[PDB]
Amino acid sequence: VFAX
Repeated sequence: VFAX
């Protein structure tokens, strides 16, 4: 995932 990308988170941020």
